[PDB]
Amino acid sequence: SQIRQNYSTEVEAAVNRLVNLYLRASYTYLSLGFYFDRDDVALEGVCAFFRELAEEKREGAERLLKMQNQRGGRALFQDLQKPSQDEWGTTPDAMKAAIVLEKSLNQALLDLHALGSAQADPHLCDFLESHFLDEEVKLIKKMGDHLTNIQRLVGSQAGLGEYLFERLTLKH
Amino acid sequence: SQIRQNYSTEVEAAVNRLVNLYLRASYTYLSLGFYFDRDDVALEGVCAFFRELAEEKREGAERLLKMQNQRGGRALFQDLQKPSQDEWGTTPDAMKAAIVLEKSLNQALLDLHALGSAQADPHLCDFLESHFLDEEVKLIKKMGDHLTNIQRLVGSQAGLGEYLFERLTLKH
Amino acid sequence: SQIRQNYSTEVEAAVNRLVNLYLRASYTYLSLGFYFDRDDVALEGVCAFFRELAEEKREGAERLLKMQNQRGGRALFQDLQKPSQDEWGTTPDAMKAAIVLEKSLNQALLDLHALGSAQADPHLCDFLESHFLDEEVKLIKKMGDHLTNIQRLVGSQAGLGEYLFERLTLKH
Amino acid sequence: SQIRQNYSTEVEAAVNRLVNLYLRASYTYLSLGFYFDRDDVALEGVCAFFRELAEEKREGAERLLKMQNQRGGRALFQDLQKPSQDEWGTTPDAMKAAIVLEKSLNQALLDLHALGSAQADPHLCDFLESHFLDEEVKLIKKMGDHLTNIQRLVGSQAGLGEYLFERLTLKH
Ligand SMILES: [Pd+2]
Ligand SMILES: [Pd+2]
Ligand SMILES: [Pd+2]
Ligand SMILES: [Pd+2]
Ligand SMILES: [Pd+2]
Ligand SMILES: [Pd+2]
Ligand SMILES: [Pd+2]
Ligand SMILES: [Pd+2]
Ligand SMILES: [Pd+2]
Ligand SMILES: [Pd+2]
Ligand SMILES: [Pd+2]
Ligand SMILES: [Pd+2]
Ligand SMILES: [Pd+2]
Ligand SMILES: [Pd+2]
Ligand SMILES: [Pd+2]
Ligand SMILES: [Pd+2]
Ligand SMILES: [Pd+2]
Ligand SMILES: [Pd+2]
Ligand SMILES: [Pd+2]
Ligand SMILES: [Pd+2]
Ligand SMILES: [Pd+2]
Ligand SMILES: [Pd+2]
Ligand SMILES: [Pd+2]
Ligand SMILES: [Pd+2]
Ligand SMILES: [Pd+2]
Ligand SMILES: [Pd+2]
Ligand SMILES: [Pd+2]
Ligand SMILES: [Pd+2]
Ligand SMILES: [Pd+2]
Ligand SMILES: [Pd+2]
Ligand SMILES: [Pd+2]
Ligand SMILES: [Pd+2]
Repeated sequence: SQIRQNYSTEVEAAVNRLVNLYLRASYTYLSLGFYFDRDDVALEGVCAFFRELAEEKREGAERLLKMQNQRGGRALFQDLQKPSQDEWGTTPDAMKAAIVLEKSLNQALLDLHALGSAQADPHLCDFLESHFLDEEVKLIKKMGDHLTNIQRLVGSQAGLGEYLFERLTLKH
Repeated sequence: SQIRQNYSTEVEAAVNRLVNLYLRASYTYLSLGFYFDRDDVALEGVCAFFRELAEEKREGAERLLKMQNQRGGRALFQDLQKPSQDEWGTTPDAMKAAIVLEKSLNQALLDLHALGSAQADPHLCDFLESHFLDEEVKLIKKMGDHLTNIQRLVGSQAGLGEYLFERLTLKH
Repeated sequence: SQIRQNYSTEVEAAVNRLVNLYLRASYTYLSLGFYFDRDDVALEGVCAFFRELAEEKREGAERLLKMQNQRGGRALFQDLQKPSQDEWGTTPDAMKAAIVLEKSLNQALLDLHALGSAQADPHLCDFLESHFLDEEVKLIKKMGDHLTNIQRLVGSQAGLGEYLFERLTLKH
Repeated sequence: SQIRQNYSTEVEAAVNRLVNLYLRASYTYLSLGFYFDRDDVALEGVCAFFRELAEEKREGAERLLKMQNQRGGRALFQDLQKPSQDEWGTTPDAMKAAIVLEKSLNQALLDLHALGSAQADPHLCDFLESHFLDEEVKLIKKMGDHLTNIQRLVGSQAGLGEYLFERLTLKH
C-alpha cells in the first residue's frame, strides 16, 4: 500500500544488500582504474577497462534501486567498505581480483533468485534473469578470456606481454 | 494435435478467464474515460489517460488470445460484466479504482504463473513474465505516483488541485 | 620521482580526504534522488535534480583523483559513510540538507586552498579555483534560489506548493 | 608609461630569462627529433614526438614575449646555449633527458610565480597558472607515463621493446 504486492520483507532486505554489493564493486573498479593511471604503472587501456566496469556496476545498483521503488519497497543504504587493496599489482593480478569480485556478485544474484523463487515472486525472478544474470555470465566470460590471454603473454616476458595486451586488446 | 504440446486444459481455462478479466478491465477504462469527458466533469487529460489504459488492456487480451492459438488451445469467450460504477467521482476516486483493478489483474497473472509452474509449463512462465508481469508492475507504480500526487493536491484545495493535476501531469 | 614536484604529503592527504567527501556527497544525492521516486513521495523533478547532483559530485571526485595522479601522488580510498538520513522529508527539508552538504564541500575546498597556498603550491590553487570553487558558488546560489522559491510556495499551501515547484521549476 | 602598471623590473628580467629557457628547451627538442631520424637510429615516432615538443616550447616562449609587450615590458634576448648532448642514446635515455628538462622549466615557472606573488602582481600569477603551470603538469605526466612504458619494454628485450613502443604508442 499503496502499490506493494507479492513483495516480501526478505526480498526487500536482500535487494538492499545487493545494492550495497554492486556499489562496493563499483568503488573497487574506481580504485582499480586510477591505480593503472599512476605514473609508475601507466597502462591507460587497463584504466579504461576498469572505469567502464565501475560505470556498469553503478548502473546495476541504480537498476536494482529503481526496481525496489517500482515494487513499493524502501531503499536503505549502508556504509560502503573501501576496496580490498590500495595497490593492485600487475594486469593479471587485477584481472584475477575482478573475476573474484564478479563471481561474488553472480553468487549474490543466484542467492536472491533462490529467495525470490522460495517467496513465489516470479516477477523478481524474471527481472534478475533478463537484466543481471545474463550480463554477469557474459562479463565473467570476457574476464576469463582476458586472464587467459594475459597469462599466456606474461609467461615469461612479463613487461613486454603486459604492454602488448594493453595496446592490442584493451586499447582496441 | 496437430500442434498442442505440454499445454494443460487447466492452463487453457485459466488463460480464457484471464482474457475475460483483461477485456473487463478494458471496458472499465472505457467507462472511466467517457465519464471524465462529461460536460459537468470536463477533465480531458483524465479521459485521455483512461482511454490509453482501455487500449492497453485490450492489447493484453489480444496477446493472450494469440498465445492461446499459438499453443493449440481454444479461445472461449464469456459475457463481459459491465463496470462496477456508472459514475466515478473525482480524479483520486478514479485513480483508486484503477489501482484496485490493476492489482486484481496482477494477482490473476501471479495465479496463472503459479498454475503454469505447477503444470511444468516453463514457456508460459516466460511468456507471462516478459509480456505481462513487468508491464503491470510499471503501470501500478505510475498509478501509485499519480494517486500520491493527486492526494497531495486535493488536500485541501480540491477543485484547484484537480485542474492543476490534469493540466500539468496528465496533459503533459 | 619519476614526476612528483612541489607536491607535499600534506596536500596529497588532503586531496584524498576531499575525494572521500565528494564521493560521500554523491552517495547522499543518490539516496535523496531515490527517496523522491518512492511511490508515496512521487516527485520526479526532485529525483532528477538530485540524480544530476550525484553525477556532478562523482565527476568532481574523479577530477581530483586524475589530478592526484597527474601530480605523482597516490590515491587512497577509505570507507564511504552512509548518508545522514534514510528519509528526507519534504522538498524544503531536502534542499536545506543539500545546501548544508555543499557548504561543507565548499569549506573543505577553501581549507585545501589555504593548505596549497601555505605549501607554496600555486598550481593546485589554480586547479581548485578554475575547476571547483566557481562551480560550488554557482551551485549553492541555485540551491539557495530553489529554497527561497519552495519556502515561498509551501507557506502555507504545502502540498500544492510542492507540486507546483516540481512541475514548473524542476521539470523545466 | 604609456601603459606599464604594477610590473616590476624584477619580473620583467625573470620573464626574459624564462623566454631564454623555453627557447633553449625548444632547441634541445629540435636536436632530439633529428637525432631519432638518423639512418642508424630510425625511430620516426620518436622524431615526431620531439618535433611537437620543440613547437610547444617555442609557442610558450612566444606567449611569454607577447605578455611582456602587453604589460609594457621590453623583450631582451640572450645567446641560446646549444643542447647538452649531440647524441641522445636510446628512447629511455631521451625520455629521461626530456623529463629533466621539463622539470627545470616547471621549477623556473614556480620561481617566477613566487616572484610575482612577492611583487603583488596577481595578474602575472593568473597568466602563469592558466597558460603554463597546467600544461607543464600534464606534459610531465605524459612523459613519466612514456618512460614507465619504455622501461617496462626494454627490460630486457631492448631492441624489440624500442620498436614496439615507437609503433604502438608514439606512432598512434
Ligand atoms: Pd506504498
Ligand atoms: Pd585513469
Ligand atoms: Pd586513465
Ligand atoms: Pd582511463
Ligand atoms: Pd520488477
Ligand atoms: Pd523462478
Ligand atoms: Pd528466474
Ligand atoms: Pd587506439
Ligand atoms: Pd490442433
Ligand atoms: Pd473523452
Ligand atoms: Pd476526451
Ligand atoms: Pd479523451
Ligand atoms: Pd507462448
Ligand atoms: Pd516458472
Ligand atoms: Pd516464470
Ligand atoms: Pd498541452
Ligand atoms: Pd612517481
Ligand atoms: Pd528516481
Ligand atoms: Pd526518478
Ligand atoms: Pd529521476
Ligand atoms: Pd594539476
Ligand atoms: Pd594561491
Ligand atoms: Pd588560488
Ligand atoms: Pd516536461
Ligand atoms: Pd611604454
Ligand atoms: Pd625527423
Ligand atoms: Pd622524422
Ligand atoms: Pd619527424
Ligand atoms: Pd598578462
Ligand atoms: Pd598569486
Ligand atoms: Pd597564482
Ligand atoms: Pd600509423
